[PDB]
Amino acid sequence: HEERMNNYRKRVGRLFMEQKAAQPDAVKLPSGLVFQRIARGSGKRAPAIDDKCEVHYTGRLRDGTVFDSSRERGKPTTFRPNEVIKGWTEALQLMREGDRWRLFIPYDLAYGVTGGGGMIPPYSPLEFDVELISIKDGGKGRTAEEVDEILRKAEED
Ligand SMILES: O=C(NCc1cccnc1)[C@H](Cc1ccc(F)cc1)NC(=O)[C@@H]1CCCCN1S(=O)(=O)Cc1ccc(F)cc1
Repeated sequence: HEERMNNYRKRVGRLFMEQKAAQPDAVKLPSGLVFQRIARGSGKRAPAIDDKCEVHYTGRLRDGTVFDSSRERGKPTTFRPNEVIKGWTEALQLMREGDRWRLFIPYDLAYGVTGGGGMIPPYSPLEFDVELISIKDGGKGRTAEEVDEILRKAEED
């Protein structure tokens, strides 16, 4: 039965997202995306919705299983914010070159009710660590001023 598995997946996944939101340096955005800043980069602009980004990353289920990783391919993968899941679209448009964040994405901002491919079941929250290596022809989105105001409103809740 997938319905019994989904009821379980819904409860423990909620607990997982509740745990990381309680971690000390974790930031919680109104959408539900929770992240932790690992490294602070020297970039000045964030990528726009259609900018190409050079990214090193690793994705984990909340039980520890890694389902994908760009380091075993060795070189960085190219993505656009308008090509990825919602949690990745929101995070990328707030990160500058050199930043390293750990993302905790609830299922409704990831692959949702259907799931993602083979190794990501329905109602699954996702854990990513993400490094933004560079942005093609420079970021054309948020400046450092726009980003800090979004974090300032977040920590104000
Ligand atoms: O799915 C995507 N866009 C379409 C879409 C669907 C639904 C909602 N919104 C958008 C993109 C682009 C992509 C498409 C097809 C691929 F084969 C690979 C990438 N992906 C991602 O957003 C995340 C983000 C981090 C990099 C890539 N992954 S990922 O690691 O989870 C992929 C993965 C999933 C399960 C695995 F077992 C292994 C790998």
